[PDB]
Amino acid sequence: MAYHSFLVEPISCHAWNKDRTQIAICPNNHEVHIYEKSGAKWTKVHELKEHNGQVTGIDWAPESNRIVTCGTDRNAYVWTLKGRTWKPTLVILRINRAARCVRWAPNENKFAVGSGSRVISICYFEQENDWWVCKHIKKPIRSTVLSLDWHPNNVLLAAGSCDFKCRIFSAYIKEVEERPAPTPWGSKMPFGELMFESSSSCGWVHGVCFSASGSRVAWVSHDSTVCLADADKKMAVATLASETLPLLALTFITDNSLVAAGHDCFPVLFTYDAAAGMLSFGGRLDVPKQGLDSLHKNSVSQISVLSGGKAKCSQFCTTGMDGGMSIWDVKSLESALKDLKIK
Amino acid sequence: RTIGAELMELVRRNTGLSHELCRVAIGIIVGHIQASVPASSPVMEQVLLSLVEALPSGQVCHDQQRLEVIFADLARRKDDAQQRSWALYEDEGVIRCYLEELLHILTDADPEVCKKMCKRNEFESVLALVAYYQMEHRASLRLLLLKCFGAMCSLDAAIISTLVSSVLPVELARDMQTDTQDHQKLCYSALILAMVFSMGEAVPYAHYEHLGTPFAQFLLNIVEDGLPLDTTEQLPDLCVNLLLALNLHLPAADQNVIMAALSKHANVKIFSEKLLLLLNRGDDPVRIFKHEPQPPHSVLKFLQDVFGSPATAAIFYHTDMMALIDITVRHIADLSPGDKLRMEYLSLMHAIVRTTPYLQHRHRLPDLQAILRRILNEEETSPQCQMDRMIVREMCKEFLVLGEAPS
Amino acid sequence: ARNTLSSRFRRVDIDEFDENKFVDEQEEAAAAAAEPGPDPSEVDGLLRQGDMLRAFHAALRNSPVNTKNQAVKERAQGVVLKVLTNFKSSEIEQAVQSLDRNGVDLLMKYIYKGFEKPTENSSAVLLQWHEKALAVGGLGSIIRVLTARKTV
Amino acid sequence: TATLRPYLSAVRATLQAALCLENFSSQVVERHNKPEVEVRSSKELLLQPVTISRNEKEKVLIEGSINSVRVSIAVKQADEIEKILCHKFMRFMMMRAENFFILRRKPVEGYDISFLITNFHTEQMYKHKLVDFVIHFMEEIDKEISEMKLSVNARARIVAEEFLKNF
Repeated sequence: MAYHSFLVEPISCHAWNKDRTQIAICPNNHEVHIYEKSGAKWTKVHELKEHNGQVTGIDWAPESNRIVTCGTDRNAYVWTLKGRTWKPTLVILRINRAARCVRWAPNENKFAVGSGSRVISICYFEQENDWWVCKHIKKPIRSTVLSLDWHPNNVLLAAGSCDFKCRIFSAYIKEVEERPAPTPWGSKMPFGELMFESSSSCGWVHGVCFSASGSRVAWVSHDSTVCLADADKKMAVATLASETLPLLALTFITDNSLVAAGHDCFPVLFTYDAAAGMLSFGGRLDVPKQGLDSLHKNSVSQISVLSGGKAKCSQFCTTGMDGGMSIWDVKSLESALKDLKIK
Repeated sequence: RTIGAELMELVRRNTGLSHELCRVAIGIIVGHIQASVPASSPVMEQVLLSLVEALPSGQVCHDQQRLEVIFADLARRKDDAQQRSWALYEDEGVIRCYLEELLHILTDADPEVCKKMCKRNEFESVLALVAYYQMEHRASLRLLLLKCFGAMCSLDAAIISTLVSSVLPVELARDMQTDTQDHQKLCYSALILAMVFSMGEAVPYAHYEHLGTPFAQFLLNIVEDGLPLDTTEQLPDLCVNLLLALNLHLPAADQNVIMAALSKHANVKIFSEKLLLLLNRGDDPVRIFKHEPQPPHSVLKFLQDVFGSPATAAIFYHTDMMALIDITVRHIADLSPGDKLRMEYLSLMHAIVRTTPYLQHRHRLPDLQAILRRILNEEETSPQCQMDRMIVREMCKEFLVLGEAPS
Repeated sequence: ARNTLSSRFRRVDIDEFDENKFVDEQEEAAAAAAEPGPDPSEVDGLLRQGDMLRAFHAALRNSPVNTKNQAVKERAQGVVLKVLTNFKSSEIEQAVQSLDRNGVDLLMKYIYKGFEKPTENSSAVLLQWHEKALAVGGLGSIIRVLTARKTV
Repeated sequence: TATLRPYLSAVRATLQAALCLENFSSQVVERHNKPEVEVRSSKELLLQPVTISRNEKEKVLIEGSINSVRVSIAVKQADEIEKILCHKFMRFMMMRAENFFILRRKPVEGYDISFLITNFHTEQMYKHKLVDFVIHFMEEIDKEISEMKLSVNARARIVAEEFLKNF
């Protein structure tokens, strides 16, 4: 339940390293500022200055320690820490419009960028020229892509768009990985195959996260309708229409429960029961503070999992338009809310 | 056990701060040693609770001592018959010093101290100053007493009943008609008179020798024509707020002393212009103090009494009445059910139709007809909402054309 | 300064003849036959006897959202908007509380449509309806009016 | 002709519903960042219009979007002298639209004034205070006109006296 105001303006994106010792924010500008956690303080160590435009997505590969950025300048840059400074490495996205999201893969051999060019660019490395060349998946899509998340197989890909849908695609690159194992989503998973397309066509899909099992995917919309598709149950969708302002990002803390946050300026919880086949509102998480009554004084745009992974999370992070970054401790909320339960 | 009260007395003595800032200074200091030194937090929190949540036995406040010393000398200087009518010694510098000290105490100290020492022995100390004012002729001291009375009215409303029932409003109303040269004394006299009349309590009949109709004409001549010595032009907007306050306790507009002033005046235009700029906003300039029971709305009480007779209704020019109907109509609709004022604007509107030829020009009649049919068809059941509907029926019953459909 | 060459090529707009324009989807099954909507005789016969709360649900049960036709929508609006205007102001909370979630959202859609073209006293009622449906459904009810790609 | 408390209560709720905004780069031009409600090139990013109204004349129109809101307002004008004073007042409020950051230099057709609220105002300015300005506007505008109608009538008397007095 911390709150460190890095600045007064928004923070478009953020990413943590493996140790959770460093963080890479974008303070609403063309720069990436890397801050290090010195005791109970925050100190800036590096600043990445290559973009001709605003940044929208960052991801940090934990093992390779290679940061990847995407910005409105139709660019991406893969950064490697050589000595004391970060050096970029060029990317060839081949998009005529601006980028909106980026996520490293689990095995760190590729990443996927979602753009306003009505495409998704699956990027991989090419030592023949030091480039990162990209392949496209733009068969069904008809508008901008806002969020992405990778399946644990390092192949399958989910994508939330402004076409009111959350499609799922197969980002199989033959040159860098062998054919995958089957999944309850389907066996036929060549490059660029629409496995699952949602049915609802009302509201823009802001956030998408896969479950640790890989058999459940949820997506948030501007319609104040969280959703969740289960492949074990023949890709059936369970909605839970909310009675408040929309949400903008989610993540699986467990195989059953989720945590979402957005324009209501706080987190909440959502519980899933495959026996009944529905979602249920697990209540607001943060206690009403002793006008707004929370830590985030504006919206929240990105939620991330620091400790425990999506299998069972102990701490998650929120990053919002109020120039703030709030760390949460899951069990502390279990204790501070005896009514609260995390399934 | 008693620290938070024994510190405020120490701080007000050695600093001179007010009661409010005395509590702020301690809450800030304590609240900062608590945070910087967590080892002392248990002691500090007890200290803060003593503030949020009495004095030792024999210990008496400093401000309470001074008010025993000030009210006692000023009453001794009142009972000094020789020095008042047959002066020998100098007194202007001592009295000016005790009255300044008094004004800083009533203005800054704890009101419950300044309430009890003024309410003590059936207002013995207030009523003395009210006599010393009648006895004193020097304007350097009559002015400080007024600033002191204006601070005593803010404390309680029992003091207002004491002053208005006294001879104070008759001496001010007599000094203002006579001594028009002093501008400050004329502007404060008109403020205190609006303070004490603010609550609507009645007064002795003898007050109406100097607070009756000739006093209203004096105030209207100032509102209309102004004075030469009034350069800043505060006085018209004070002689308006005063007329609104005299008319609070006065019932039965036919028997009203003020309305006889209007009907006698040659032509009032500036007084009417100012009444509408107050009605457009619905602000009660007489209501300075937050004392219960809250009296009525001074403006609407006035205009309900203006239109209680046709002699006083013709003061409004044609262009102004149409602006009055546009406002009254706008408030009847914009106001919600259960409000107290909605029946006043309704009773005001009922008064306009009787005493004016509203049915010949019929300005905003369709917008009015649609609002009354709504108010009757409202299914609210509060007692107040039944009083509104009760008026509308009487209004439509008396004048049928206000019940017809808008066309 | 000024130019002295033909600058008429900058007037024609080529973006009109574009292939990347958005296309929203419609219900194919409804284009042939439209949903009949709340029949007037059903609701009206329930209004004659004064059974408002049941004529209420009869109007929200049927709703031609999937229909591409606008008249049946307009007829449907006039029916429900005729119903809401005849309610008793004390009975509205009794009726709104009966509805499930998905009826409160459809109600608030019809409410924000009644504000488009009001009669003499069509809007003082709908503002009372708006107060109750908001007390139940919250701001998320309104957001499903804004995000709704298919009008009532 | 309904009441003022619920009207502003409805408008205030719709505004909180429509000021759920975020930045959004364009998808028709290379790297533009426009308010989509004004340009209207991308139909998918345009929410529905919703209207509120006390009566036929007074009403509000909230045209929302993913990165913009447009709040057109119609004020009540009973007589001609009120149509004039409202028309001038908005002109003198639009002329200072660089200082009212949420303001349009012209109004939507059919309405007397129009606001425009982008995703950069909510990030910088307090979202809940911007709403309170729209609401404070809608309940004070009626008072600030009649205060001018009364000021015109007062002037017309002095201009008459200063002519007839000389006879």
